Amino acid sequence: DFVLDNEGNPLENGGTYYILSDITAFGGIRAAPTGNERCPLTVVQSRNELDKGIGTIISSPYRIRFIAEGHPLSLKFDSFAVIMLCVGIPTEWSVVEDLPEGPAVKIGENKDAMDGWFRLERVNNYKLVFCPQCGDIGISIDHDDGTRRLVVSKNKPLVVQFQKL
Repeated sequence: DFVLDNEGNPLENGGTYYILSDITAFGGIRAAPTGNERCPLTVVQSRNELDKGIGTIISSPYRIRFIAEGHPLSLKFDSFAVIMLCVGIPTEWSVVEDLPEGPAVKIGENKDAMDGWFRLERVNNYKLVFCPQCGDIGISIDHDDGTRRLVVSKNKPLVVQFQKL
């Protein structure tokens, strides 16, 4: 069926949505710098329930108007604040292979980036899944920095909702 936002309307191919958390405790998805990263290249889930995160442009290569489950997808952050040094980086979501935390979701320029598509499946909650050329996108917490990183994990998938911008 069609993926629906929290107002009961079908997701529009190319529209901008906030990816909110099922849990009333967490906020939306956004970017942050982790490790040796100077630019916010790591896709993370906000710890602040009042934080909606960055608007995400959701599109499918298919010539359809409304996004449906199983449709191959591309996720791209809308514009957000970055230091001058990071101006111009790609904001498309990518899954990067070789990494301690497992394949991780990152933005910016990546060589070790896997080829594939994201897909949505009903769980109005859904879970993100990645299919290389499919793993549930879940959360991996770094207890030192408290950061909640988006990684593909056979563990409990991250359950989300969409709010049209």
